[PDB]
Amino acid sequence: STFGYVHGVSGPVVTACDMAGAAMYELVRVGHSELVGEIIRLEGDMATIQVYEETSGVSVGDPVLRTGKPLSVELGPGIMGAIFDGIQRPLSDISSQTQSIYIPRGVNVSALSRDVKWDFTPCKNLRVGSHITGGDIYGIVNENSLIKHKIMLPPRNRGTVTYIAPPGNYDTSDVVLELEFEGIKEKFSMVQVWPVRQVRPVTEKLPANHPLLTGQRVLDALFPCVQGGTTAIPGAFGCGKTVISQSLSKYSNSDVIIYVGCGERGNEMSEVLRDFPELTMEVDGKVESIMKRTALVANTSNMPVAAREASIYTGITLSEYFRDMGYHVSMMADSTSRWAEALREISGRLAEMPADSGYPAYLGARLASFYERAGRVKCLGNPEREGSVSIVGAVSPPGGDFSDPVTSATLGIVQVFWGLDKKLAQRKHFPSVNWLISYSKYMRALDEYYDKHFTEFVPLRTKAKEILQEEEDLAEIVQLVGKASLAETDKITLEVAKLIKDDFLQQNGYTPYDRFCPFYKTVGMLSNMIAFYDMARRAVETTAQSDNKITWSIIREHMGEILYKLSSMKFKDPVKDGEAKIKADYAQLLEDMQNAF
Amino acid sequence: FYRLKKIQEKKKILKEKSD
Amino acid sequence: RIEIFPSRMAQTIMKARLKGAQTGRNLLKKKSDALTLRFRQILKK
Amino acid sequence: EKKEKQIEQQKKIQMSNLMNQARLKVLRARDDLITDLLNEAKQRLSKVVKDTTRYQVLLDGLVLQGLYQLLEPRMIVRCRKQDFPLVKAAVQKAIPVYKVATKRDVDVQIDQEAYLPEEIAGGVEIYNGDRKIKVSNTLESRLDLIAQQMMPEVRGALFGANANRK
Amino acid sequence: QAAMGSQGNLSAEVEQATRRQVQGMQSSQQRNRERVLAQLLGMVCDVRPQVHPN
Amino acid sequence: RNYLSQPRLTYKTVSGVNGPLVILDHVKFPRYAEIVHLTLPDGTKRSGQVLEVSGSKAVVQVFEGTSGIDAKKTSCEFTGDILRTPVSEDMLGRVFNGSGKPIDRGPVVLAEDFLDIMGQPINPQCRIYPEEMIQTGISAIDGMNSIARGQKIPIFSAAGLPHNEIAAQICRQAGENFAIVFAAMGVNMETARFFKSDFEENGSMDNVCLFLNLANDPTIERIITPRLALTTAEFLAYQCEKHVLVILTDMSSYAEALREVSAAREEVPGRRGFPGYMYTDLATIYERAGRVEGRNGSITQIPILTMPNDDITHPIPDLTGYITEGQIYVDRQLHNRQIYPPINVLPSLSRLMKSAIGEGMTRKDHADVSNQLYACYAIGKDVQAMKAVVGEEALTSDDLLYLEFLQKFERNFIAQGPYENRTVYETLDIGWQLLRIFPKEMLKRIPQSTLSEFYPR
Amino acid sequence: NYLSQPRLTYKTVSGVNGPLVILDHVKFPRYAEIVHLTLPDGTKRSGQVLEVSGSKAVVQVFEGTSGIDAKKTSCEFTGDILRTPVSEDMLGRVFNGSGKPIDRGPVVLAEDFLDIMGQPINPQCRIYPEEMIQTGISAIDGMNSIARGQKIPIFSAAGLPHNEIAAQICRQAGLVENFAIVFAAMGVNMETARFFKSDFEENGSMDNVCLFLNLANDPTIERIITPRLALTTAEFLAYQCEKHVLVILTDMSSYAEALREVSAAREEVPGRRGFPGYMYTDLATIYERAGRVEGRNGSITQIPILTMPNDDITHPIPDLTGYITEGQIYVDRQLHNRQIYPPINVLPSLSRLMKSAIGEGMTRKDHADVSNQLYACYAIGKDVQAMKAVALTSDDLLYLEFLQKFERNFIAQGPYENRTVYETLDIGWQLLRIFPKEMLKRIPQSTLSEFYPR
Ligand SMILES: Nc1ncnc2c1ncn2[C@@H]1O[C@H](COP(=O)(O)OP(=O)(O)O)[C@@H](O)[C@H]1O
Ligand SMILES: [Mg+2]
Repeated sequence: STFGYVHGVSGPVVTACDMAGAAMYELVRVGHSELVGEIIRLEGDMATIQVYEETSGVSVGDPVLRTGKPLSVELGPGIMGAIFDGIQRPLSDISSQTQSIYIPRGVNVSALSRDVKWDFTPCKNLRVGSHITGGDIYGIVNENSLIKHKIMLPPRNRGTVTYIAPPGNYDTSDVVLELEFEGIKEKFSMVQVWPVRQVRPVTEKLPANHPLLTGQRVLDALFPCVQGGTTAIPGAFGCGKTVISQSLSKYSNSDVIIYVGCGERGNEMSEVLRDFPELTMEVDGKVESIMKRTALVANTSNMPVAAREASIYTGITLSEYFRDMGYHVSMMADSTSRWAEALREISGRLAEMPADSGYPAYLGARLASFYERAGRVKCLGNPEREGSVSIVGAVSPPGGDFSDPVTSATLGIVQVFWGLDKKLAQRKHFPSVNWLISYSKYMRALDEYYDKHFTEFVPLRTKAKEILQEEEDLAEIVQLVGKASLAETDKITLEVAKLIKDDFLQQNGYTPYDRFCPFYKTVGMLSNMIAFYDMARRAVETTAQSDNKITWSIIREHMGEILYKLSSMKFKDPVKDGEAKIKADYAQLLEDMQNAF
Repeated sequence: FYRLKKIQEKKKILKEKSD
Repeated sequence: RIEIFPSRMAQTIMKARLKGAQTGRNLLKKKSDALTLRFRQILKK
Repeated sequence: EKKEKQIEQQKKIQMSNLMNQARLKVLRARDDLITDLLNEAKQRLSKVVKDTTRYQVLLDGLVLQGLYQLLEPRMIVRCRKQDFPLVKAAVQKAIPVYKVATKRDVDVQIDQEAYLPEEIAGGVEIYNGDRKIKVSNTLESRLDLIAQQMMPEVRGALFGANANRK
Repeated sequence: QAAMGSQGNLSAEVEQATRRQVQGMQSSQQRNRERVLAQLLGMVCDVRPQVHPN
Repeated sequence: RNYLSQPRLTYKTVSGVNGPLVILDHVKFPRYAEIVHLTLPDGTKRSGQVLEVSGSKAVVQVFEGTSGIDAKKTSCEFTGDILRTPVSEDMLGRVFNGSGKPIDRGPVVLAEDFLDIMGQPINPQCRIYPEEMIQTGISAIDGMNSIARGQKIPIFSAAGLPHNEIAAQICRQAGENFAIVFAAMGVNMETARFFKSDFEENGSMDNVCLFLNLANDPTIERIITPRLALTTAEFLAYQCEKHVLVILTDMSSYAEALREVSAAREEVPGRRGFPGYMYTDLATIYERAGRVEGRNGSITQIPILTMPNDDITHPIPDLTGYITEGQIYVDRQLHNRQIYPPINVLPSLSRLMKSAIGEGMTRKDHADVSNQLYACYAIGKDVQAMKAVVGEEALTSDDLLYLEFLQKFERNFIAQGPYENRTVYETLDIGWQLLRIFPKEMLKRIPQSTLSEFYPR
Repeated sequence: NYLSQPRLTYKTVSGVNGPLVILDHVKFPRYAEIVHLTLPDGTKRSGQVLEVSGSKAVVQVFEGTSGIDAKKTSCEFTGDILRTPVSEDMLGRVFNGSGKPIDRGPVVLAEDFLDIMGQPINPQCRIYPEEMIQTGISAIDGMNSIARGQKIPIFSAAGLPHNEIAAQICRQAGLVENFAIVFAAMGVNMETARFFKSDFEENGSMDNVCLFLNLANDPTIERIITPRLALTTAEFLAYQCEKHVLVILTDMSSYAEALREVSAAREEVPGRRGFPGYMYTDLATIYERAGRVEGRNGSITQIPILTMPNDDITHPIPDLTGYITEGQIYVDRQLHNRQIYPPINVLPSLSRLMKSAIGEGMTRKDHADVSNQLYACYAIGKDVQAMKAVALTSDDLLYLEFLQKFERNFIAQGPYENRTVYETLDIGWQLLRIFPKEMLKRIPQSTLSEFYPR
C-alpha cells in the first residue's frame, strides 16, 4: 500500500483503515490539509493514529499517506535563537511566510532554513582518505559569536573520506562529505535526521562532579544540583515554578540552554523572547545576549494536546545533539504535569484501563525514559570531548498535593527535589523552597569538589540545616505553650533561624543585587551567620549559671549595629568582587571584637 | 466505578462479537 | 494541615483522636471553670 | 593518610580490574574453542551434502519432518537450485506416507520462482499456501537447534566437569 | 616501592595464570574434539517426524 | 467567491439514542464537527454538533436536549461545514440568547464575516506581552493587584458573595475605544436582569454585547456560549482594533455543563468527576487574550467562578489558577463585616504586577510598597491567629501594631463604596498613610533609597 | 529429553497494543513459551506467551513493540518454556535485564538449563533457619537480627538512603567464607548503578557477585523476568553448588509497577489501586524461594528492597510483602531528617526469626531481654514525647533521655562501622543503665543481676 483511508475520528485519535504495512510509531499525514500524525496502535488492517494538530473537518473519505519514518527532528545549523513548536516547525518562519498571526494547521515549513548560508571550515587535518567513525567532528560552523556549531557525522554510519568541502559559505543542503563504504559511496550534508523516541548512542557514562551554579542562595547551599543531574520543581499555582526556571535560563554556568514549554502560557514564552536580547553575558571579555545560546520549544496550552508528547521528546533530542558537541547543555522542562495530562487524554480515547487517578499504567515508564536521558558523559567520536545534559523538570500538582501519581512517580527518578510551599508565597518569601521536605542526593558526590575550591562549606550546611531543623520543632512549642517558658539556648536559635529566613533564603529576583548572586557571596554571608550562632552559643553555654550573665537582651539591644551589618550583607551588587570577601571578614571583625565587649 | 464500568462495556462488546 | 495518609482506617483513627480531644477540652473547661469559681469567691473573701 | 590510603585503594582497583580481565580473557578464550567447533561441524555437513546416497535419505526425512509438523492442506517446499531434482523424488516418496499417518490428503508443489541462496548447506524451507507460516528445516537451522540443547553436554564432555555439584 | 610490588604482581599472574588456563583447556579440548563431533553429526542425521495431538 | 454550493442531504435514519447522543446510520462521509439540523416530528428545530464518527455511523449530540426524538419520523439534516457564528460590528448593543439568537425582538445579524467558534491559536512569536496598565479604581484591584490591558485574571468568589456586583463595577469604571462583551452562563433571572439594567444606566449599552444564557436554557448551550463570546471579541479586536473587555459569568457553571456532557460520553474522570481534558477546555477559552504585534486592539478577560464550598483546592479554582495570569480572591469573612469589595489580598496575586509598574508607567514606589503591604498583612494575620490562643494582653509592643494596622487596613484601604473610583495616586496616598502608623526599620521589604522620601510627610 | 523438531515461524500478527502482540492461525500454541520477533529492520526481540485461545496467542515482547509491523515481522516459536542458561561461571559478571552480558563478555556456557519459574519445594523437607547472620548494623543485630535463610525486606521511601545500607550489608555480611551475593537491580538510575557496580570493585568483592541490572533506559517488560531469572541462578548456587547466597532484589515496588502495565494492557479486572488481583501470588513465587533445604549444605537468604509510595505502609506493595515475608526493616523518613545513617525506625520493623537465632547457645544469654526492653522504653517513650510538646512526672524525663540517647548512640553508626553482636549488646545495656533496676519489667532478675552493674 502507499496510503490509507480514515475510518473514524474521535478527538485527537484517528482510526484509519486500509493500512497494512505500517509499523508502530510511523509518521503519517491525515487529511486534505495533511495534519501530521503518529501511529500509536494497530489492530489487523486498521491503525489508530494520534494527530499532532487539531482534527476538525476531517471526514471519513480523506486519504492518509504514510512515510515509513518515525517522528524525527532535523538537527543542524540554524537551530539556536529560533522558536519551534512540538513537531519542530519554526515559529519565526511561519509568521514571515503566511504573514498572519495564526498557525495555519497544515503547513510543512522546513525545520531549518534552506536559504541562509553558513561559513563552513573543515576540522584541521581531516584528510581525504582518512578513516572516520560515527560521531566525530569534521567541521566547525560559527552560528553566533558565542556558539560554534560543531558539525558531526550521524552515529549510524562510518567509512573513509573521499571528498570534503573547502572552507567557505554553504547552504544546509550542499554536499559537504562523501564517505566510501564496502558497497556504496554515501553523500552527506550539514543537517541530520534523528528519531526523537530513540536515545542517542554514546561511548560511556561518567559520574557527575561539577555543580550547576543556579545563582539562588537556598538552591546552591542546601540542595545543590550538578550538571548532568535531574531536578524536579513541584508546587501549587502562584508559587513561582517558572521564575526559578527563568532564573536558570538567564544565569546558569551552562554552555547552551534549551527551554521547553509543555502546556505553558502563551505570554510566558513571549516574556522569554522579549527580555532575553537585552540580557548580555560575558564569556571571554565580550558581551552578547543570551538568545545566542537559548533555543525555545514552545507548545502552549492552546496548541493541541497530542503535540505535548512531541515537545518534550524534541527538546531532549536537541539537548542530546548539543551534548555531542561537548557543550554542557541544560534543559528546563515546563511542565511535565501537563505532559502527563496528554498521556491521560490520549489513553482515554483508546479505552485503556487507567492507573491511580486517571493516568495510564505506563506513566512511570515514560517519565523514566525521559529523565534518564540526562547525565554527563564522554561522547562518541575521535576528538574526545565530554558533554552533559541537566534536566530541570517542573511539576504542577493539582491543589498543591504531593501525594499525586505524577509527583510520586517523579520522585523515584529525580535526585534533587525543590519542594515549593504555598504558605511561603502568601508571605512574600521568594524563592518559596520549603527547606524541610526538599532534599538532594548529590551531596556525598559534591564534597570532593568542595574540598578543592570552597574548603569550609560542608561543615557550614551541616549546621545551617540543623538550625532550620531545630526551629521547626520549637515553632510548634511557642504556638501551644507560649514563648515565655523558653530556654536561652533556644531563644538564640529562634532568632538566627529567623535571621536566616529573611537574609539567606529570601531573595528578591528583580533587584540588581539579588537577581544573581555568585557562590563566594553565598558562602560569604553563611560563614558569618553560622559563626554568629557559634559565638552566641558561648555567651550562654560557658557562663551558664554563676555570673549575672548575658540574657541575650543584652545582645539584642547592644549588638544591633552588627546585626544591621548582617541584615544588610546581601546588598553587594556585582561591581565589587574582591571587596565582598574583605567586607565578609570586616563584618566578622565587628563580630569578633564584641564578645570581648 | 470507571474501571468496573469499562469492563461492563467490554464484556458486552466481546459478547456481540461472538453474536 | 494534613497529618497522615487517607482512604482507609485513618478515618476511624482520626475519629478516635477527635473524640478524645473533644471531651478533653470539655473536661479541661470544667477544670478552668471550677478554678475560676474558686478564684471568684476567694476575691470577695 | 591521604597519601597512603589512596595508593592502597588504587592498588585494590588495579588488582580488581586485573583479576576481572583475567576472568574475561579465559572466558572469551572459551568461545573460540566452541565457535570453531560449530564452524568445523558446519564444514562437515557440506560433506554429507556431497554423497547423494546419504544426502537423499537425509532429505527423505528432512522434507518429511516439514510436512508432518506443518499439517496444511496446501504446502510449498522451497529448496536450493541444485537439489530441485533431488527433493522432487523425495517429496513423491513422502506423499503416500503422509496419507498413512494423518488422514488428511495434502498437496506439496515445489516452487520455481524462488530459491534458497547458495551459502546454505542444504535442507528445505517448507511454507504453506498463504506464504505466512514457515518451517525452516535447513542445515544451518537444524544444527543450531541441536547446538543449544547440547550445551551442557559439549561443556562437560569437552572441558573438565565442575567439582561442586549436587 | 608499592608500585614495583604491584607491577610485580602483574608479571606474576597475567602470563602464567591466564596463559596456562587457556593452554590447559586447549589440550583437553583437543583430546575430546572428535568424540562430540560424531555425537553432534549423529544428531543432525536423526530425523523422526512425530505429529502430536492430531 | 469561495463557498460550497452542493445541496445538503437529509437523513431519516437515526439508530441509537442514549442520553443526549443521537447515533445516525447510513451516513456518507461524515466530518468530525459538523452542525446537523434535527427536525423533530412535532415541527421542533434542534441543532447539534457531531461528536465522533466511525465508518458509516455518526454520533451527534443535540444542543437543546433529546426529549421527543423518534426513531422513524425524525429527519436529521446535515450541513457540510463546522460551526460558524455570524459575527459583525453591529453585534454591539444587542442581547443574544445562549446559542446565537437575539432576545430583544431584533433581527438576525447580517454578519460581514463568518468565523470559526473554535478559533485558531495565536503564534507565540508574534504575541506581544501586555504592558499597558488599565485603571479599575478599586484599590484592591488597581493598587495592590494591578492588571494590565490584555491580562487574563479571574475573580474567585462563592455563592452569596457579591462577585457580580463588583464585576459590573469594573465593567463600569475601567480606563472612547473600550468595548465590552459579556457572557452569562447559568445565571439567575435576577442576575441576568441586574446586568441588563446596569448597562441601561451608564449609556455603556452602545459598546456592550451581552450574551445571556439563563438557568432554564439547555445545558449543552453553555458549552458554546463562552466560545461565541470570545470569537465575537476576537472580531472587535484583532480585526477591527478596539480594546474589548470579556467577562464570563459563572465559569464554575460552565464546568458543571462540561462535567455533565462528559459523563454522558462515559470517558476518563479526573478529580471530583470533572473530565480528563478539563484543563484543555478551560484553556482554549482562556488563552484567547493578550495583544498581538500588528494590531492596535486588545482583549482582556475577567472571568468569574464560584468555587464550591469555599475550597481553593476544588478543581474549578485550581485549574484556572494554573492557566490564567493571576487571581482575585473575594473573602467571605470580610463580606460578613460589611466591607465593600470584600476582597482579601493574601491569596490574590496578579502576575503582571512586575511589568505594569515603574517610573515610566506609575510612580516607582508603587511596585515596592506592595511587597511591604503584603508583609505587614501576612505577619499581622498570624497575630490574630496568636490572639485567639494566649490572650489579648500577652502581646508585645511589636505585635500590637500588627493588629493596629490590620484593623485599619480593611476599612481604609478597601471598601471604596459601590460608586467611587479612586486612581492609583489616590491609592498610594491612602496606602502610604497605613504604613505611617508603623515605625521605621520594620519595613524590611523597602530599600533605604526609596524609604527616605515617602516616610516624612 | 531434548526437543529436535524444527521450529515454526509465523508471519501472521494481527494486532499490537502497548507491550502485546496478538497472533492468529497458530497451530497448537503452548502457554509460557518463548518467541523470537524478527523485525523488518532485522532486530531480534523475545517474548513470553500470556494467553492462548484456539488458534490465537497474545505474546508480550520484552524490548517494546516500537517498530513492529502487521505484515513484515516474523515471530518464530520456540517450543518450550523460557529456560535460562545457568552456570557456575555466572558469578563475577554483570548481566542486563533479561539475560545478556554488559561488560563486553561472552554468553554463558550453560552448565544446565533451569526453568525461570523454578519448581516448588516440599515443605516437609525444608530445614528451619537457625544460624544467625551478623550484618554489622546495630539497628539490625541489636533489635531485629536476621537468620541465614530468612526472607526480610527493607521498607524504604523515595529519597531515603536505602542503597547505602544495602551495600553496608554486603561488606559486613558474615556469621557470628563463600558468601556469594546475587544482586538484582530493577528500575535503578545509572547513578545508582554506579553506586552498586563501583562499590563491589572497591572492596574487591567482585569475584563472587552476580550483579544483574535493569536500568530505566531498558524497557519495562524485562523487569518482570528479572527476579525470576536472578533467583534461579541463586537457586543453582545454593541448592546445586552448596554455596551460601544472599540475594538482594532491588526496588520491588518497581517490579510491581511493571506488573501493572502488563495487567492493564491485558484488560484484566484489577485489584486495589490498579494492581492486578494476582499480585499476592506473583509476589509469593519470588519471595518464597528462600530458606535452606535439609538434604544439602547451602542456603539462600533474601533482602528485597522496596520503596513505599508516599511513605505509606498500607500501600499494596508493602502490605502483601509483609504477609509473605518474615518481617520488615522500616527505614524511616523522620529519622533521616534528623541526620541518622541508617535511619531505621525500630518500632514497626520486625523479624519473626529473631526468637530462634539468639540465646545462650547461639550468641549470649542477654540478647532476648535487652531487645524487648530497648523496644519497651522506645515504645513507651514515644507517646509521652507527644504529650511533652503539648512534664507531670519526674520519670517522664527519664523516658525522653532514652529517646535522645537511642537515636544518636545506638542506631546511628556511620557508613563504614561494623559492630559485632558482642559489641552491640554492650551499647544496648548502657542505654538501660539510665533506667533503674525496678523499671525494667520485661527483664527477669536472673538475667538482670550480673549484667546491670558494670
Ligand atoms: N524569586 C522571585 N523573584 C521575583 N518574583 C517572584 C519570585 N518568586 C516568585 N515570584 C512571583 O510569584 C509569582 C509566580 O509567578 P509564576 O511562576 O507564574 O507562578 P507559577 O509558578 O504557578 O507559574 C509571580 O508574580 C512572580 O513575580
Ligand atoms: Mg508556571
